[PDB]
Amino acid sequence: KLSLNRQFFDERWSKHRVVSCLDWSSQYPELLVASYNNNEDAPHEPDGVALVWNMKYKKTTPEYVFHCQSAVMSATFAKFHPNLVVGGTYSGQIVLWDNRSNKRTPVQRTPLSAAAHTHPVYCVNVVGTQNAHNLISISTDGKICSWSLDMLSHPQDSMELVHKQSKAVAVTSMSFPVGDVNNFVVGSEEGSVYTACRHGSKAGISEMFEGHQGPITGIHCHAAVGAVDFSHLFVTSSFDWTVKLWTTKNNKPLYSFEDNADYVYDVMWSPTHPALFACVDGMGRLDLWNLNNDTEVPTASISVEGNPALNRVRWTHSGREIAVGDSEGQIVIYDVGEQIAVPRNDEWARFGRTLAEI
Amino acid sequence: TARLRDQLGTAKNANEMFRIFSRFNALFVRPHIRGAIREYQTQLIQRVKDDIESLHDKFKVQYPQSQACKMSHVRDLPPVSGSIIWAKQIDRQLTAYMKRVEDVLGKGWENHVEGQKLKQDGDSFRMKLNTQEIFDDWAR
Repeated sequence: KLSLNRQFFDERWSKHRVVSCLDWSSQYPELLVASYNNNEDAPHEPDGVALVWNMKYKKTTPEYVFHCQSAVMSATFAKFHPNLVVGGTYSGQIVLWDNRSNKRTPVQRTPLSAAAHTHPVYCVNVVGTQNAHNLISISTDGKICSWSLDMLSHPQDSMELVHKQSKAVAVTSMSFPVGDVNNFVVGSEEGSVYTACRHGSKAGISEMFEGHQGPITGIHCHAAVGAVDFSHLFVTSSFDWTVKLWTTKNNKPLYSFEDNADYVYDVMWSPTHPALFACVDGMGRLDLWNLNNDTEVPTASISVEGNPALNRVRWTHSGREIAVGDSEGQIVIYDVGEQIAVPRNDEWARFGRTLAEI
Repeated sequence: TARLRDQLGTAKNANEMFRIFSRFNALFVRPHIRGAIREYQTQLIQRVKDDIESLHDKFKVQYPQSQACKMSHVRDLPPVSGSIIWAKQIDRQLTAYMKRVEDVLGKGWENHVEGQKLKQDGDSFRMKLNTQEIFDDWAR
């Protein structure tokens, strides 16, 4: 079962704004960063906002506040630069915020040139190790750029993604394997997931997946690593009311979940339990599915008060808590029970058998 | 990279590691080598910011109020040429510290997160150090 743990909501900044992206920090697992786009009811206020909340204190205030002129659809923490917060905005400016600086405005912002993004950016993530890391950012025109966090004036590496007939791939989300830095996966509004390579001779889109019949809202790779390697598996959620568990090996779908009766808006793996994953949809439902226990019904399900549209979800690194954000800037955190989240010694083999049976 | 850790394994004061980056300057053009050194660049950039702050504080004190004018008159250097020499030496030290920043951060330092402010301050301070007005006034 899921137990409500905490509620975050700011009257001044987070009101009348949707939640676009959530992220937990690796170095600070009790710090959660949430994005908010422009508010039609507040034309005089800044468009894009990024609020960093904290769990170790019970204070309801946002620990850090940032804003910028363009509506922010993505935000995350730099993995190896704990004082920095990287955000992707409406015009493609990859803004960066330093919490040490008193200024709320971004310290840096990429140009609106052809060499950089001139389209909305829904995907920004830092990939690599501490001695070599790069900021991968993808726009909705298919342009993907690898930047250096210490220099955002021009990208280190950058090109446009195409698969066949030089057709632009309007990516909507992306994911990376655990420990991998050269290969990645993208989910576009076409409905087709693409496994792609970052750099090399075969850099670009490698494979095509037919699958979904509508725009993809989210995609996530397998995060749990242990006895049995499931990194090749990933999950995807689209506007066609379907969650879909796929793998890189099989071009066709492996399994599809259609128990939801609305737009399923995102789907995230658990970082500890190999089988358990979760999703949130547009009619207020956050659903936890445990494939080891049941690939038929959600293992658990909860609904926020008033049932607004849950727009984004995120797992904590311990897997014991799940955060969710909706269309009015209301962040809700649910603690997950021990008997579901904690993987026993045989859960990995249970998921192996479940995948073999399907 | 192991040798670049032995750099701190041997170096003691900031000047020695400044010289080490100066000698090894081309080697940081490599991407892996450049990514290896991250925490020392901030230290040396802050030290260069301290030094250019010291230069700013020295330049705040007017030239006649400074000991430079007195010791220039004592050594037979005329006061106008003494002021010109003072401004030129400050300009030379500014250029030397700019080159130190370039060496520490490598090429493309004007667009670096820390080098942007340094470049802007250096440009403004060099504009303020222009001496042609003094020569024009003295000649007039």
